[PDB]
Order: sequence, then C-alpha cells, then structure tokens
Amino acid sequence: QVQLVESGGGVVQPGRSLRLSCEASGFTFNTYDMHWARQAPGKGLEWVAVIWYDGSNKFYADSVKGRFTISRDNSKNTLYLQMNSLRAEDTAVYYCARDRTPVYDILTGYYWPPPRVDGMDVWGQGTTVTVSS
Amino acid sequence: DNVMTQTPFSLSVTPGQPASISCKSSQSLLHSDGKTYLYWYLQKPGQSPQLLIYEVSNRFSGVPERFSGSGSGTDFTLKISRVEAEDVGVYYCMQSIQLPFTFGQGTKLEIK
Amino acid sequence: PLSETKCTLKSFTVEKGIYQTSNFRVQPTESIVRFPNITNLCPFGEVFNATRFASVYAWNRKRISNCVADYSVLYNSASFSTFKCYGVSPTKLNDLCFTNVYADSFVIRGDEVRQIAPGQTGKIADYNYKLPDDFTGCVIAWNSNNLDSGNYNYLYRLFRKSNLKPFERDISTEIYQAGSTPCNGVEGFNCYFPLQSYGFQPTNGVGYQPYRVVVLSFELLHAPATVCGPKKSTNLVKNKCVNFNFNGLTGTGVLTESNKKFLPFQQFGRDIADTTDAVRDPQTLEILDITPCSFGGVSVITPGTNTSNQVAVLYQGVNCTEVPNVFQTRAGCLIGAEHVNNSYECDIPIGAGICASYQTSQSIIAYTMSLGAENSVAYSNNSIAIPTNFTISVTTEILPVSMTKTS
Amino acid sequence: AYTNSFTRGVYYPDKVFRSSVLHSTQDLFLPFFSNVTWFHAIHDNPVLPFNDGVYFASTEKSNIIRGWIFGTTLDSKTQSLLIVNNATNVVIKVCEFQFCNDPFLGVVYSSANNCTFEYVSQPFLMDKNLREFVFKNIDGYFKIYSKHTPINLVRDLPQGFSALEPLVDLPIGINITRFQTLLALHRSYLTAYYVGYLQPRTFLLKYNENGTITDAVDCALD
Amino acid sequence: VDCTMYICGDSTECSNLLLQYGSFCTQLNRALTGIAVEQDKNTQEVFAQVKQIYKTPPIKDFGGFNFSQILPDPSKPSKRSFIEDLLFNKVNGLTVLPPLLTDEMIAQYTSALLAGTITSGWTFGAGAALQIPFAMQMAYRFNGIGVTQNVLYENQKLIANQFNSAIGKIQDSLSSTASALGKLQDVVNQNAQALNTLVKQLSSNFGAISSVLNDILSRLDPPEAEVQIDRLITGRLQSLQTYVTQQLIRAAEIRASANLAATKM
Amino acid sequence: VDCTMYICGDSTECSNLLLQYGSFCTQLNRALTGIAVEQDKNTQEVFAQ
Amino acid sequence: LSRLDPPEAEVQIDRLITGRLQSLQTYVTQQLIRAAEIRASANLAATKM
Ligand SMILES: *[C@@H]1O[C@H](CO)[C@@H](O)[C@H](O)[C@H]1NC(C)=O
Ligand SMILES: *[C@@H]1O[C@H](CO)[C@@H](O)[C@H](O)[C@H]1NC(C)=O
Ligand SMILES: *[C@@H]1O[C@H](CO)[C@@H](O)[C@H](O)[C@H]1NC(C)=O
Ligand SMILES: *[C@@H]1O[C@H](CO)[C@@H](O)[C@H](O)[C@H]1NC(C)=O
Ligand SMILES: *[C@@H]1O[C@H](CO)[C@@H](O)[C@H](O)[C@H]1NC(C)=O
Ligand SMILES: *[C@@H]1O[C@H](CO)[C@@H](O)[C@H](O)[C@H]1NC(C)=O
Ligand SMILES: *[C@@H]1O[C@H](CO)[C@@H](O)[C@H](O)[C@H]1NC(C)=O
Ligand SMILES: *[C@@H]1O[C@H](CO)[C@@H](O)[C@H](O)[C@H]1NC(C)=O
Ligand SMILES: *[C@@H]1O[C@H](CO)[C@@H](O)[C@H](O)[C@H]1NC(C)=O
Ligand SMILES: *[C@@H]1O[C@H](CO)[C@@H](O)[C@H](O)[C@H]1NC(C)=O
Ligand SMILES: *[C@@H]1O[C@H](CO)[C@@H](O)[C@H](O)[C@H]1NC(C)=O
Ligand SMILES: *[C@@H]1O[C@H](CO)[C@@H](O)[C@H](O)[C@H]1NC(C)=O
Repeated sequence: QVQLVESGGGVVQPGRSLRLSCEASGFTFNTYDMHWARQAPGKGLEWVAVIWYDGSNKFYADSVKGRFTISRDNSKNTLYLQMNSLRAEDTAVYYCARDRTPVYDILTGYYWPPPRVDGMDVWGQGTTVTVSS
Repeated sequence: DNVMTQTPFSLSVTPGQPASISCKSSQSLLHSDGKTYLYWYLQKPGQSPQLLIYEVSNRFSGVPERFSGSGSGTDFTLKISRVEAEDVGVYYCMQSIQLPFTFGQGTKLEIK
Repeated sequence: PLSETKCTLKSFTVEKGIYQTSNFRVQPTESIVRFPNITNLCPFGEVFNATRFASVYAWNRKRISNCVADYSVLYNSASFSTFKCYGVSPTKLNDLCFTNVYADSFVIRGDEVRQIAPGQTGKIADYNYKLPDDFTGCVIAWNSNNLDSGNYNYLYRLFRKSNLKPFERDISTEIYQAGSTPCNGVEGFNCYFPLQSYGFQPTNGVGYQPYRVVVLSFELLHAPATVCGPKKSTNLVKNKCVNFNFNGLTGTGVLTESNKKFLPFQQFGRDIADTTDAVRDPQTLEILDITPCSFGGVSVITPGTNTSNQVAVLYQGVNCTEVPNVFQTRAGCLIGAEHVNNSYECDIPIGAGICASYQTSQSIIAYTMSLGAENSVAYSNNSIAIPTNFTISVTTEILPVSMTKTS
Repeated sequence: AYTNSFTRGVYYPDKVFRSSVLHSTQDLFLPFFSNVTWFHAIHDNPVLPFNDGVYFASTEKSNIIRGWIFGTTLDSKTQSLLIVNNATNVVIKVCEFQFCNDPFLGVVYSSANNCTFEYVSQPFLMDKNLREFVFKNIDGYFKIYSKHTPINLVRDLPQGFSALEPLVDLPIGINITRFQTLLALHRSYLTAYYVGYLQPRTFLLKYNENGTITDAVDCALD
Repeated sequence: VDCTMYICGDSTECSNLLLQYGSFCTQLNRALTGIAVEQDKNTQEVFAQVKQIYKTPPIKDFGGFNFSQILPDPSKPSKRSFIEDLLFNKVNGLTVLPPLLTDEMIAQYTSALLAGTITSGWTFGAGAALQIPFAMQMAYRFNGIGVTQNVLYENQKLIANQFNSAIGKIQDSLSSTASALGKLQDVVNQNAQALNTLVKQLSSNFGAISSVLNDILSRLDPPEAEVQIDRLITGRLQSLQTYVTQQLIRAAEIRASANLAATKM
Repeated sequence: VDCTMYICGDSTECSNLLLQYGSFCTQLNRALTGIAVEQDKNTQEVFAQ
Repeated sequence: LSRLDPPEAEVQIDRLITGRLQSLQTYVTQQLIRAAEIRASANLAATKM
C-alpha cells in the first residue's frame, strides 16, 4: 500500500524558518512527482508546491513565492519543504501528496507521455504547523 | 488565474438517495492533448483527502462504482448513485490543466 | 617554498622577484562510485553452455542488456584455451560499463580460430565471419570434440563472390561459379555448392577437432549503460572534490546540485568544449553539476636570499578557503605577507594593482601601488610659470644590438 | 505531387544534454528545401522504400493515421515491425506478420504470428495541428523522433522551425527496406501525409539555454 | 597553462611517461611567463610616462575649450571619462592571470596625462609641470605649425567651437553602431580563437583508441595502455607547442604595436 | 596551401586518418590567410596615402 | 595504397602524415616570422613615405 508519513510540525513564532518532512514507502519513490498541500483551519484546501521527480523543476503557489523551497532526496525516500519567513496565515495542517503520473521507464524504449505534473494521487497522514505569538 | 466554484455549499442527502454536487471554472479545462483536466477529492471528517475522480469521468482505482462524473468545457458535476453513511465529508474539485492547481472552495455532504 | 624556488631555479642563491615554483591542485577527499541498481545476474550460461552452436557461415548473435555481468568467472574458467581481448583488458571487464553487448556464438574447426581477430585473412575471416579493424571486445574459444564430434552437420562457406563486411552474415545457397558458364542450379564447370560440411570425427587430427567459439562485442558510445560489472555503489557526496564514477565514467571534480533541464532520457551533459560537465545519478536520478577541482599556479615572493630567507607564497586564482598572515588578493590569495594600508612604488609585482616588498624586525608587506605623488597644477587663465634656472641632466640608456652567433 | 520542406525534419542527433552551444554534427538529416512526396491517400497507402531513414509528416482534423508497418517482404517469410495506436493504447511488436493488401483498422486488426517482441503503453497519437515523425534504423537500433505543433497554413508545410525529440528507441535489430502507413476506417472493404528520405548531411545545431534546438544550418545547402 | 595538467590531468601514469620527453613543459611555461611579463611591461611603458598624477583644476576656464567628454567623470565608480566609457563598452588546465595595472590605474594615468597636457602642455614631459593659460598654449602650438599667434587670438571663439564640435562628432560616431574599435576586437578575438583551438585539440584522439585518458586507463592494462598514452602525449604536446609559438608571434606583434603606442604618447 | 591536398591529395583513406589530428589544417590555413591579407594591408598602407 | 592492406597501409600512412604535417608546420612558422619581418619593413616604408 502507498505510504506517506508527514513530520516536522509544532508551534512557532512569526518570522523564523521551519522544516517539514515526509517519509515515503510502498512504491518507487524516485519516479513520481511530489506535491505539498495545506488546509488552514476552517477553510478549504490549498496547493502549496510541487517538485519534479529528479528535483529539476520546482513550482509554488502565489501565496508562497520567493519564500518556500521544496526539495527531495530520492536516496532516503524523503520530501522536504523549507518554511522560510512565516506569518500567521501559514497556520495550517500540511500534507505531502503523490503525483498520479510517474515518468516513463527509460529502460523501455518508449518515451511517451511527456513528464507532466498532475493532481494529487495519495495523501499522507498530515501534521499541524501553528505560527503565532 | 483559473478561479473555480462549487454549488451548493452544503447538500443534505438521506441514506440511499442519489446526490449531485457541481463544480465550475473560469477558463476551459480542455488541454491541447485532448484531455480535460479535472480532479476531485473527498475529505471525510478526521483525515486527509482521498482522490475519487482523476479525469472528469474516470474514477480512481479502489473507488466504489457508485461514484461517477461528467462535464465539459467549464461546467463539471459528480453523481452518486446512492449515498451511504461513510460518504459524509467535504468534496473539493480541482483543475490540473495549469499550475498553480486551484481548488474549489469545497462543499459539504451531510445526512438529513 | 624558498627551497622549492632554489630547486626550480637550480641555484643556491635567489634574486629578488616572484617565481612560479609549482602548481596547486586540491586533492580528491573521497572516492565515489554510482552504478545502476541492477540486481539480476547476466545470462552468460545460455551463451556458453548452449546445447548447440550455429555453423560458422550462419553464426548466431545474441543481444545482452540489463546485466550485472561478472567476467571474472569466465576469465578464470579453465575451459577457455583462448581468452583474447583487443579493445579492453580481461581484468578490467569487471569494472567497466557497456551498452548493448553482443555475443556471437558459433562452432568452428580448431586451428583456423586464429582467423577470428581484427584484420585477419583466410577463408573464415574473408568469407564467413569478419571482425572490424577497430573491434572492441573479446574472442573466447575452447575445444568441443566431446560435444561437436563423427559429426557432419556443421558447415562453412567456401565459395562467395567477395570478402564479407564486418559483422555481416551470408545465408545464400545458390551454386557459386568460378567458371564463366551460367551454372544455374547445377555444379557445372568449376562450379560448387557454396557450403561444405566439416569432418569432425571423434579423433580427428590436432587442430581439426571442433572448437566452440564465442565473440563478445561491446559498444561504448551510447549513453545509457545497460551492462555493468559487479561494483558496489558508494554513498553520494556533494560540494567537495572527489573521484567519481558514474556508470563507468571515471573523473574527478566537485559535484553540485544542477539547474540544467535534463529530459528523462538524458543521462549526461556536455560543455562547450565537448567534455562531460553534468550527469544524472543512476540511482537518485538527480542531475549533478561537475566542475573541476580548484587549481592554480604557486608563486613564491622572495626578497632575495642575500637579503633574507623569509618568503611569501601566492596561490594564483584560488580562494583561501581551499588553500590548506592570510590575505585575499584579487590575483589569488596571498599568505606569508601582511597587508598594509599604505601605498608605495611597486617593488615585486603580484597582480591587480597590488605589489609586495620587504620593509620594516622586517617582514614582507603587501600594498596597492602608488602611481605617483599627487599634484594639483596651479592653473589659472592669467598665470604662467617660467623657469629661472636649469640643470643639465645626463641619463644613460642601454639597448641590445646583437646576440651570440651560435651554430 | 511534391512540396518543399522548409527546414523541417531536424531532430536531436543524440540523447546528450547541450545548452548554449553551437554544435556541428554529422548524421542522417533531411536536407533543407528538399522535395517531399505529398500523398493524397484519401480521395491510397502505397508501400514506400525505406532509404536509410524516413521523415513522415501529416495534418488532419480527424487523426485518420494511426500507425506504421516496417519490414522487407511484409509477409510471413521475414520479420516485420508493427506500430499502431487505438483509442486507448499503443502496441509495438515485431512479428512475421502476414499483412493483407490493405492494412487498416475498423470501428481491431492484426496478422501476428510466431514472434518474440511486444510492448504496450499510452498512445502517442490522440483523438489544426501538424504531427511530424522521423524514422531511423542503424546499428541495430530502431528509433522514432516526434514533435507536434499547431499550424494555420492549409496545404503545405509551415515555414517555422521545430526540432523533433525522441519518441521510440528500441534495439530491435531487424532488416528494414520498405514501410507502409495504416489508417483507421469506418468500413472493412478489404480488396494526407508527406514523406521525405534522410541523407547523410553535416548540420550545425544551435542549442539554447534550455537545451532545446532553436535553429540549424544545412552546411551542404548553398 | 599547466603543461602537465593540460597534456594529462589527474593521471600519474601519464605523468611518469611525460617525464621521458624532458623539459618541454618547463620551456613552454617559461615562454608563456615571458609573454605575460611582456604585457605588463608594455602597459607600463605606454601609460606610466607621467612622474606625477596631475589633477585637473576645479574651475574649467580653458578659454572656451570643453574637455568634459575626455576628462574623468566624477560620478562614476571607476573614474573613466565619457569617451573612455564608450570605448570600454564596445569591445581546463589553463588560467588567465590578471593585469598588473587595473583599469582604474590606467584611467588614473590617462587622467594625469590629460591634466598635464591641458594645464601645462609640453612642459611636464620635459620636467616640472609649468602652468600656462590654455589659450596661450594653443597659440604657441599654432606658432609651432607656422601660423602666427594673432591668427588664433583674433578668432579664438571659432577655434574653440570647432574643437568642441569635433569632440562631439567623435562622441556621436563612437556611440553609434560603427566598428571603429576593430583593431582591439581583433586582438581579443585572436586570443579567444587560439584558446578555443587549444582546448578543442583535447577532443582529438591522434590515432589513440579514445580521446579520454580515463577511458584508456580504465580499459587497458599498463603495457597496452602506454602506446595509446604516448600517442595522446605526442599530439597534445604538439598542439601546446603550436599554441605557444603562435602566442610568441602574437606577442612580438603586440610588442611592436605597444612600442609604437608609447612613441605616439 | 591546401593542407589536405598537400599532405595527401585525392586519398580518402589518408583524409580520414588526418581528421584524427584535429584542426591543424584549419589552423595552418588560417595563418596563411592572415599572412596573405597582411601583404595587401602592407601595400595599401605604404602606397594608399 | 596499392601494395598494402588497410591495417598496414594505415601504419605507414600515419608516419607519412606525421612527417608531411611537421614539414608544413615548419613552413608556416617560417612564413609567419618572415611576414613579421616584412611587416616591420613595410611599416618603415610607410613612415618614410
Ligand atoms: C536498490 O533497490 C532496492 C529495491 O528494494 C533497494 O532496497 C536498495 O536500497 C537500492 N539500492 C541498492 C544499492 O541496492
Ligand atoms: C556452464 O556449466 C558449468 C558447469 O560446471 C558452470 O560451472 C558454469 O557456470 C556454466 N556457465 C558458464 C557460462 O560457463
Ligand atoms: C647583499 O646586498 C647588499 C646590499 O645591496 C650588498 O652590499 C652585498 O654586497 C650583497 N651581498 C651579496 C653576496 O650579494
Ligand atoms: C571565498 O569563499 C567563501 C566561502 O565559499 C566565500 O564566502 C567568499 O565570498 C569567497 N571569496 C572569493 C573572493 O571568492
Ligand atoms: C586598514 O584599513 C582597513 C579597512 O579600512 C581597516 O579595517 C584597518 O583597521 C586599517 N588598518 C590600519 C593599520 O590602518
Ligand atoms: C642655478 O642653479 C645653480 C645650481 O644648479 C646655482 O649654483 C645657481 O646659483 C643658480 N642660479 C640662479 C640665478 O638661481
Ligand atoms: C523538385 O523540387 C523542385 C524545386 O523545389 C521542383 O521544381 C520540382 O518539381 C521537384 N521535383 C520532384 C520530382 O519532386
Ligand atoms: C535486407 O532485405 C532486403 C530485401 O528487401 C535484401 O535485399 C537484403 O539483402 C537484406 N539485407 C540483410 C543484411 O539482411
Ligand atoms: C487497444 O489495443 C490493446 C492491445 O494492443 C487492447 O488491449 C485494448 O483493449 C485496445 N483498446 C481499444 C479501445 O480497442
Ligand atoms: C517460426 O519462425 C522460425 C524462424 O523463422 C521457423 O523456423 C519456424 O518454423 C516458425 N514456426 C511457425 C509455427 O511459423
Ligand atoms: C526556458 O525555460 C524557462 C522556464 O520554463 C522559460 O521561462 C523560458 O521562456 C524558456 N526559454 C528560454 C529561451 O529561456
Ligand atoms: C561641455 O560639454 C558638455 C557636453 O559634453 C555640456 O553638458 C556642458 O554644458 C559644456 N560646458 C561648457 C562650459 O561648454
């Protein structure tokens, strides 16, 4: 079964940096793109960021540009999100999520479909990050 | 930005009755490859979201057959043949045609 | 460094100046190996222990890929009388990586196996199976009298219009004609059926008993390595000078996170000079920028052995974080000389407008050049200065005219 | 009929990343401004030679083309390669096909027998736009490159520029001298695209910062 | 160039083989060091002719002449003139050493020469700078070409206007798309071309099985590897010797040009 | 001087072998062309005053 | 090329190419030095003009 286990939550003050972590197991980690998504309390979901399978291409949402740095280490089957420059609105539960589309296996001769980011396949347990005085 | 909406904000459904909950988008979700990129997620009370519909009519593996959906352009909707007790939760529709991925505001499904 | 200057000048005395004595190169701290995570062993068994080998005229080719190919066991096996490798040494095969390895297996008479090599001539090399002149691979042969003997099923092509190109095979069976008549489907005048069997009797003469021969061919130009030796991948390390080995690509440099937009099928990146400067790690699949380990010439600033034995060393174009008074001069960071905020005439040049000198308990100083004494000319629209006196100045000028007439 | 290939059909010669560099390479490219045969297959699909490599292009609103056929005899006597995309998957296999006079797909068709290789994945043809392909068979490797571009020119290839990137790279290693495209039809009455043959040419390729080929020069053109 | 590293870097197997050729690397390094010292000598000889750094006065009362374009620009970080700024904008195993005199120092020398010429003219070359009004200086310079002083004084304004217009025309022509600086761009292009050709020669195999030393050392045993390494050593050594000879010829040409420029100054 | 023709004229085998030495022929052709242009520059600057 | 097969012909052709290329390089170097001398003479001639 597909396993995702978030970590790195807790209570913090505004202005400092924090790190979230997501363990992954039960599937070929390095061939899947990875998403970060969050749900602020009492409000709807919000896609935070996505990282490419090789970590080459990174994208983030408009609310987090310039600030957050998404990274992964395929050797350890881990995913990261550096939470630089917090403000109160970052109070939310955070989920690491898998991409539905893995990249084609290059050992086969076929190189289609082109690797593209797609919606969130499987969502992890989730952890809470609270930032406030 | 591809702003999106869902109506009604909360639908109350007796057990076994069919249910209908809608999603909409500002710009068309049809991509140049011919696919229409819409994803839906179910978040029951007290855990992370679960993917239900990954293309407008394609149900995700492991989803019960009662869940189904259809749509085109900017109007989309999901149909439930009969609502069982575990179907209570919030339904979020989401486009994946362009980044950032934009969710709808979410809609609750409850028992009457 | 003073002794290095004395040694490179081959003199016990050193004049004032700056001398390039040696070259600095930060050494590799660790050795790194990153081979692909292929688990399955390679099916060499069905190549060598096959039930039946094809005739030399119709040699059978097998394609080998996705292997952890152990060539040590083949090399150490006593069965193989001939284990000859041309483009590679047999011992090195356990540490190389190849793409799309071929294995050409066929049976052949004994003493004529010498024709299986680059540039050879003879009936088998000319008309049955020819290797290229730049062949990269191994030719493996052994006695097969106990299996292939009598026996007459195996054949070899005697008659054929022209010498075969490398790695082509002829299957035609029409009656060749050496005479001029149209020998159509008949062995007419000087015409023969092109294939005739080998006489593999169980006790034929030495060199005539059958030999089973397998030829391994390796391709190295193609990017994705599919056949690799049984080396063990080391944990990856970044941001330090290390020896690295990605899929057999030996090298030395600093590995750094890459921003290059490699496509999934791309494994390597090439610089403008057509040298590998980026690589996809074959396990994490991440792209790593390769840069050379920091290096630069080493220059020794010497006030002169007659003056003093103290010296200062300039490591050209390096940052002092890599070198092991210290001063980050723009022309390479300088040690052994103390920076001073004054400015003097250039005694010993270094570069970027900075020079060094031996001055006052004395030590070697480093300073920015003073181009000259400042002077504000008292210009005005109605003021002139006229000399009231003079000095006759005699200045010597030396010019070379000729040099010695060597022959 | 014939038309002029305005610098179309160039592709990435090798799967090695190169960025911000002008690279001179020798490979089987389509010559610039060459004569490409234009086949008005819809009012048929003749078997065409495979001269060291083929450049194939097409543009239809209804994606009539679905695949290709390769081989020497195209019968049970010799090995043949089949590529075809139905509504849900591609299928690539290399078998001694007993091809009929008119290969096509119904509303679905195969002639496979006694063979070794097979493969399945998503279709690269989908349900205005120009689809270009380049086929090669050298050193035991069968290769396909591809690129899809919107257009507005009606009945000729565009003046623009776009490099074809790899789509298939298989070590099939079969002998190929002839090929034939196959179509999808709403009928089974067993009895549109451009073709241009590659030649060995020296090209100078401009790689931009993102690693994509943005322009090229055919050294032997003029 | 590090001769040992260029011919074969990070490979002691070649370095032992390269020793058998003797002192060729020492000769190449010595020649390139001589060329490098010659460049600093050329710059010093051309620009360092002033014994003092003369400053232009704060008041620009030069009798109508306007040297704003050629004099230093105070506002810039590097104190180049306007025309100097226009000029500056329009123009492994091996390393590039920096010049002894930075562009700031050369600009300082040029400013000193300009100030000495404007305020004192010919005199600071002969000895201590003797101030003189610029009108009288240009008057004698008219007298130096056989034109009497009154020819200048009677029409000083026209002369000043003509000089200002000519300087403005130089500024406009230089700021345009004109390629008047092709002579220096030729030097830059020749140096770049020589270095690129030297680097490209590493890709040539010279008859060896491969152009990469690591491939030879990984694939072949020492006795079999040596014959390929010898071919690569001979090829790369020949390429480096050719490069050094070309640089010596170019250095002689540049030395002649620098001597001419020093004489012109 | 045409470097390839001088070293080996009309020989495709030697022409292929000569490519292994790289860009020596292009270098020599460039140098000789530079000398050739330099002669015209000399005559121009002497006589075209 | 008429007497020997490619594997031995290449061995002979390698040393023949090496000799001819060395001769051409020496010729070009001598021409470069002589061109520098002639340029010095031509600059002197232009100055005299
Ligand atoms: C190779 O893949 C296996 C898959 O289970 C994994 O356990 C292992 O860590 C990977 N790496 C190595 C060096 O075996
Ligand atoms: C062939 O059979 C022998 C029998 O002992 C075995 O040792 C060997 O591993 C087999 N395979 C090869 C490639 O020799
Ligand atoms: C050392 O230098 C001093 C001062 O220049 C000089 O008087 C003396 O003769 C020198 N001695 C030698 C051995 O060069
Ligand atoms: C030297 O290295 C340090 C650490 O990498 C860096 O902070 C500093 O800017 C470097 N200085 C120069 C002149 O390169
Ligand atoms: C030299 O200048 C530096 C930088 O202004 C300053 O930090 C230092 O104290 C000065 N030292 C002396 C001895 O003037
Ligand atoms: C000129 O200088 C000399 C010394 O060089 C001095 O003896 C003489 O008196 C001076 N004459 C005048 C007029 O100042
Ligand atoms: C070949 O091309 C020329 C010019 O493009 C054209 O005039 C001619 O008709 C073409 N012929 C064929 C047979 O394609
Ligand atoms: C390839 O097939 C053709 C028939 O189209 C045949 O003439 C040719 O000899 C074959 N070549 C090889 C190498 O099989
Ligand atoms: C497409 O072909 C595959 C076999 O290649 C088959 O399994 C699949 O059902 C086909 N799909 C359609 C829609 O015909
Ligand atoms: C299959 O192909 C092989 C090789 O061409 C042939 O020997 C065999 O008879 C074929 N069998 C059938 C059933 O077609
Ligand atoms: C390269 O990629 C970037 C990022 O996707 C994009 O903004 C840019 O337009 C692309 N092309 C060039 C020429 O930079
Ligand atoms: C000198 O010329 C500059 C333009 O280069 C102009 O701005 C300035 O006013 C002029 N000054 C005088 C005194 O003519």
